[PDB]
Amino acid sequence: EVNLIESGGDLVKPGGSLKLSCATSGFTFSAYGLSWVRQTPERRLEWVASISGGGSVYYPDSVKGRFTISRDTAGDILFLQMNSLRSEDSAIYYCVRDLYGDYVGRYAYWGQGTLVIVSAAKTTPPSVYPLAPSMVTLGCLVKGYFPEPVTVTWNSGSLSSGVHTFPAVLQSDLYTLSSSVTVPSSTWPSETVTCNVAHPASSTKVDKKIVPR
Amino acid sequence: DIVMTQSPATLSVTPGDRVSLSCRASQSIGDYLHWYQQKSHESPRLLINYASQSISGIPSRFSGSGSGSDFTLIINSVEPEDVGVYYCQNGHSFPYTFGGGTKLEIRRADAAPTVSIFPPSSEQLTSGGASVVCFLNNFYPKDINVKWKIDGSERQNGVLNSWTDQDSKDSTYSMSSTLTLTKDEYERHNSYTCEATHKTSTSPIVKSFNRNE
Amino acid sequence: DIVMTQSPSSLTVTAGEKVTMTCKSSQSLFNSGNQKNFLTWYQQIPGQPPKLLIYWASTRDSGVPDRFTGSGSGTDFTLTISSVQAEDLAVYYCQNDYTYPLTFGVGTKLELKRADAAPTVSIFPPSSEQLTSGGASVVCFLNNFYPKDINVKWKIDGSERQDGVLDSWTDQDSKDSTYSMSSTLTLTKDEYERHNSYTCEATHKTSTSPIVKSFNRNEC
Amino acid sequence: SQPDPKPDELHKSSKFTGLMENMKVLYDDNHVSAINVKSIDQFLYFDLIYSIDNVRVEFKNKDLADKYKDKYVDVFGANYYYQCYFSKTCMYGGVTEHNGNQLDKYRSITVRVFEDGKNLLSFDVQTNKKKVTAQELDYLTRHYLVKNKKLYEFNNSPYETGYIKFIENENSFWYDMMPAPGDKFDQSKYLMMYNDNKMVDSKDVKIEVYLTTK
Amino acid sequence: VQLQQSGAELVKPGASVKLSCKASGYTFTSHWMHWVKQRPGQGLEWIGEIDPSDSYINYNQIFEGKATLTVDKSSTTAYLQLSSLTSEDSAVYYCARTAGLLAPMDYWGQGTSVTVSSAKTTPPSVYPLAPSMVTLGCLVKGYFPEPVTVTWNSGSLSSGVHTFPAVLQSDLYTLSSSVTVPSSTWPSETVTCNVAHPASSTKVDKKIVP
Repeated sequence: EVNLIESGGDLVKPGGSLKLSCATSGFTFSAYGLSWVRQTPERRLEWVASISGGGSVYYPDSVKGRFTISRDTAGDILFLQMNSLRSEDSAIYYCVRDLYGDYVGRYAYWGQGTLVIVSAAKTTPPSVYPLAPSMVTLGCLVKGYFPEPVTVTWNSGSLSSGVHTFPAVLQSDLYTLSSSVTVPSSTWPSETVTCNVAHPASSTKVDKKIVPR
Repeated sequence: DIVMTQSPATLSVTPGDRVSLSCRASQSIGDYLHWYQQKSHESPRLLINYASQSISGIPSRFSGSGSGSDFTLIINSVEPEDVGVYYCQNGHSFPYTFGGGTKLEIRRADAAPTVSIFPPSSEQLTSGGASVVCFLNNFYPKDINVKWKIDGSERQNGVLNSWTDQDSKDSTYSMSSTLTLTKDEYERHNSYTCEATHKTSTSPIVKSFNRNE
Repeated sequence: DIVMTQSPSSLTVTAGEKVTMTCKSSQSLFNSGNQKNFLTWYQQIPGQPPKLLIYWASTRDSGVPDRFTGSGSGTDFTLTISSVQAEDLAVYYCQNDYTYPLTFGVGTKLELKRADAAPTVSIFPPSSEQLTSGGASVVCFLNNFYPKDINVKWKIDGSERQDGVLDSWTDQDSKDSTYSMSSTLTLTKDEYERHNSYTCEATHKTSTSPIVKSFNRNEC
Repeated sequence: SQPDPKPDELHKSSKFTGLMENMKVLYDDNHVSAINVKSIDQFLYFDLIYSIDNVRVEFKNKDLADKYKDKYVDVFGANYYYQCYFSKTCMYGGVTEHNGNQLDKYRSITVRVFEDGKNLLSFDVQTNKKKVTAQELDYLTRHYLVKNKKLYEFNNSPYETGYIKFIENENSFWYDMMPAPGDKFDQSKYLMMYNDNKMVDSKDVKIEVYLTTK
Repeated sequence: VQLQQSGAELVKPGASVKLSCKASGYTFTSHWMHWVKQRPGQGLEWIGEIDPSDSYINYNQIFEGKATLTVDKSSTTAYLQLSSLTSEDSAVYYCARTAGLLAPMDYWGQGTSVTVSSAKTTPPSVYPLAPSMVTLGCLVKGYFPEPVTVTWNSGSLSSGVHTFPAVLQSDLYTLSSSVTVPSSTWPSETVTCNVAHPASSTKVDKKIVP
């Protein structure tokens, strides 16, 4: 099957450089229009760069001279090298492939993408706080981190019914999100409920038991 | 460049209805116009290529027409699983451009939120901040108004709010609202009230806690 | 889809002169392997189906008279009628007969021209059977005249009356090329029963005098 | 489904030193096209002979040959005269059953043509068959490209590689459009690719053409 | 070759209607059957096509969520089924046959007229109009839906006759018909306008008294 697995997303400083990758499989690599498209935080899609089956490269005026798309034909890896990055370059970057063959403007297969953040702000791990008071709602508050993302689970997914994780929101250069879970009230606190917060940008994993007041 | 303009910005449809989204281009592009759907937390997906040519595996309730500068995506018998954002793309000539998206929203039965309020954890109090957190879960419609009251006097500095996108299974909305104070501020008041005004009652849903417990 | 542009959409000419219709296709109807231009000309008489005239741009259908002829190829096409006639009043339609979807042009209206003839006016009181039920229609016909441009007036007790009046023109006559009209002034039985003189005055281009037909309600 | 062309595997026109007119002609005005005919003879196990004047149609196998003998068929494709044998003209495949396969008007299939990944142009080809051979469609396609986009010229071709991809519903297959390397094109060898007699359904076929430049 | 159709069919808005087209002369499975639509006074639009022998159908995409074509091999009838109607589907629908293959539509049906409305079917009021030539008249008032056939002595004499287009008023149409005869005929001779309303199975023989 047609796989597209982007990697290389990161936080970078204004003016810095990043290399994105796309390990492809399940199709003849050299035979396809392969492109990067990005999604801005305002939810605009913008075409970023294309490479034809035959090696011809194309760019929008706004990235030329700074961005380079290329292929490792031995290993099926599609790359996007990005130099001299600006705040405006912050986005989810998607790897994409044509439907049938050598045509670089029809995005029929998309990768899950890879977050790129261009900012001078400093990586900060999150403080994770329990929110305790026939179903009960417990929560945790993940406060003061940068950059995105954090991922939040409850009892390692054992709970997944009735979770709500809200978009983080930025304030004075740090992010905060909240997460809520509902459990049958005849189980808690006798049965433990932990929120597992992860923030790879700062190698953090933390397991916060939600303990009653 | 060729500017794509989508209309309207938002649609609000009843399940079962036949619905229509429009895309006008600034120059003619023949039928080199493709349509994409993006759902919450997902990559975009190709729905239609060449204005009207359909794509193996797409439900046949999606179809498109038009040519030149005016194009139309038709969704026949809309399903609740269709919420998300829909994009058109110029695949005719460089730079390839995307329209700014049209958000599709589903209509359903009204539903009052379930409101919980949480005091700051002890662990937070120790650092020197205090967050009071309120969750308004699973409601419809999304018009919703949230007042914070501290000892009867509504406050609205230090209030950050966050909405989830419409749910793809139950078409409800959820929001959290977080009151951030200093620990001094917090500790100089007793009563904290989370007051939610929603279409479903004539009377606000109120949840508070008193600090003397 | 292939777009047939047809023009002009209306054509008045005297019975005897040649007439030129054009059909312009957006894509080409020419094929090579077996090479005919796949365009068909249709003739529609009002209230009846389209009747085949020409296929493959130039071939005449069996029966169809030789006065009709079709020329040109590719994207430009001509329907020529050598000396038009009274049987020829119709909308003429060209059709893409090449590729799905088959498409038609808007059509060209062929309206005959003719010397001026004044109308024969017949006014009619409401029937006794209609009065019985409670309604009352005064009908004026204006028959076999030319041209289309005609203003009819209704006087009631000599006094001008505009409200309540419905016209209807026919199509031009297939045989003698005249037109014909009718006017219908509707009132209630009451309203009719309270005036006595009803006049229908036709005014034209040929007559500096109006053509007048009256009746009295209690006449016999 | 045929998988896509590997790198290099596509033939290159700059590695052809013979005369591009040897290929251009296979897609020029002249071609074979006969309607409602039946086979009168058979040279070898895998062929059928028609009088249309003599055309020997060769299939890839016996079953095909046996299948359409004693059947009234339509015959369309690219033929050749050189190193052709009846012991007059030769071709591969291109046969379809006449009865029950006819449309009273033409279907249009849109061909999409790309160059170095960009959209070069689109045009339509026409066919009055419910089921039509890929050979026919290829030839209608290349023909247009020869008249209008200089795909093949007398001496050389401005394109470097080119293939033609056919997709129906969800299966697909492709032909390389350039002569194999060397200083001499062989028409009979090239045309053999059409001897499987591959058929597509006209209402459903999509065709895309992919050309690179040097 | 004849293409047997019906004059008209009244249909409620939202309902689903099935039109028919019986043929004679040629053997059904030798030719294709086309349908075309035409709105009042408007141009012509092609719906689709069917091949009786295998039921191979070609539609105009425009009508694919609206039109279905089928056939009956036992009684050689060509059907078009429209469904889920609106005002805009109101029009005449023709069946027609093809002359063979790459050949034009030669023979055509008379056309079924299709009216989309919720209004009640009503029969006509028919009133006589009486005053070297004497013009006479027939007033046909207050009917629904289109169309009406008006005849003179039940189809005798049809020159010097005129039948004016109907006009709508408040959900009913109204028309008139005139006949001029030499004044040597009327009244020594018996003049009668007959009016048929297929919609409600009506037929009135209204004589024209002095």
